[PDB]
Amino acid sequence: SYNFPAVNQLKSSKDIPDPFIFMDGSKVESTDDWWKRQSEISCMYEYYMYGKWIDGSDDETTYSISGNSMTINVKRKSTGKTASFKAVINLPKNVRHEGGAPVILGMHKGISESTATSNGYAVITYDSDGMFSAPGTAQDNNQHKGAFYDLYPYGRNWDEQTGDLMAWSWGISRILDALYNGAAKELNINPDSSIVTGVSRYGKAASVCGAFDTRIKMCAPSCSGAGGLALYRYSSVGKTYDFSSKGGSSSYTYKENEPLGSLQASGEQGWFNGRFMEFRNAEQFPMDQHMLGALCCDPDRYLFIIGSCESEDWVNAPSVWMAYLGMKHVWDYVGISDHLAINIHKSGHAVIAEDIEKMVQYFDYHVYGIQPKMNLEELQTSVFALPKNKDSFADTFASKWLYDPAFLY
Repeated sequence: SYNFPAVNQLKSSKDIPDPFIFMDGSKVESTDDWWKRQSEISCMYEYYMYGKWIDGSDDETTYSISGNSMTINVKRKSTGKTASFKAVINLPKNVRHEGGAPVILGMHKGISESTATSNGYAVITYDSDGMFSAPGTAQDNNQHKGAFYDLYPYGRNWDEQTGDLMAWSWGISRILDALYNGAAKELNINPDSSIVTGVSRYGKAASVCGAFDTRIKMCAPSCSGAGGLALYRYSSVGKTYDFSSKGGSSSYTYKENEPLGSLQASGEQGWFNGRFMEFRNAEQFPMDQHMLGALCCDPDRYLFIIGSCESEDWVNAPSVWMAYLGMKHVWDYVGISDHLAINIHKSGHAVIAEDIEKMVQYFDYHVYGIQPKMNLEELQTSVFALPKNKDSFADTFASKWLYDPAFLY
């Protein structure tokens, strides 16, 4: 449903919104109520932030493979229009999972592909470097040009506006369609064992992709920052942390975090929808990004958050950590606490080798029953949980929520 108030009619609050309160003020009182609230949250994100999700109901996908180059061809059934875009295949030399290799679907090249393939996982990414060459589905700008927009033009009404993050997500869905439609058998991939990942602006994209294409088994957004998984309402500027347990500095003080106006600037607004430009303060959002993450909460799915302690203060890892703490309430309420994971590594604005290694051990355990070598409890905490690094905010932000049981964190 999209019968939502205009932005200028929204109440403002500094509190982190309760995921368990519906827009109309009614309460989640059962897990069945949660599934309904999750659907509402999904619609709210379309309406206020990312644009209309295009779910593939109108798309017919075919493909071709030449060496490691994959061409994805899409026809929009109602209009007859066609578009195409390119992806890159990386297969493991040895498949070790019955039913085919798991597949990491990447928003761009350069996500530690060789670590994945050495561990038996396939990787298919857009033929994009994550910077100068954007995915073929949409150029990285505010003019909305590319294979997605050739089929779904960016128009004047809100339902006609789908931002670049959703355009990039749509192409991942079409790659997955091609896999189910024959490509997975050709490549010795299990298309049900799917992961989506990407970094920075493409980490925002990966979060959106997992939230909206619920077929993808694990969502793994890296260093996604503002408009990704960071809380809009939590600032870490001027806070000091001890990162020595991770090999970092024993007294590291964060500089600036990205603020709302930076997301609304010409170089970033294309990622969002037109309605997003109406917001003036973070306190106006009828959500915060723990709720975007919670769109991936499901008994058959997993969310694996990646971020960094040092050298990327703008993407606000402490606020991503706070959002993760909020998400823990939802995953615990549904009874699947271990389906939520987080790796705050020392540094690297990237998906680095240890991220892949830990993703593989985690996914192998939950999806295949393979016992891990590592202690998976390490993915259920971070350096921000050390008492000396704790903000009192962590213990109070959820205190008004309907579900705030003791000892979640």
